[PDB]
Amino acid sequence: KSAKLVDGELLVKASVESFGLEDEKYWFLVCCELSNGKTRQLKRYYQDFYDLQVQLLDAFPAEAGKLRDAGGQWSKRIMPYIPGPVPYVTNSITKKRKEDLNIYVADLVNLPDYISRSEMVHSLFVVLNN
Repeated sequence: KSAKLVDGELLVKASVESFGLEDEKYWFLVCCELSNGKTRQLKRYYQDFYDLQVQLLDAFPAEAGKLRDAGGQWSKRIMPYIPGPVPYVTNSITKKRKEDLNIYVADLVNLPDYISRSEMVHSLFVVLNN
């Protein structure tokens, strides 16, 4: 099964700003722009993003290169993949991590399908009981 589309506030752009130091722990700043000029900022963990991708692979199997279209319709079966977890992320690695996040999230909004406004991805650009 896949996520249900929300007929409310859909996003048009998704990109990650940067990361900061929080009580020793590492946090990331996720930003996004709407068609109405709306913007939200929420902090999360690296695991949150990983869990989102795992659900996307199953949610949209076609985009992950699993099934073949009917024949007449032609769409690129592209899906966001994780560069793999790291035991001891270095300074250089930390920089690339924050950058990849901006590309991974931005890719969702730049999808040829309705995945951009997907409920799974949209849940990332929102304040959870904050």
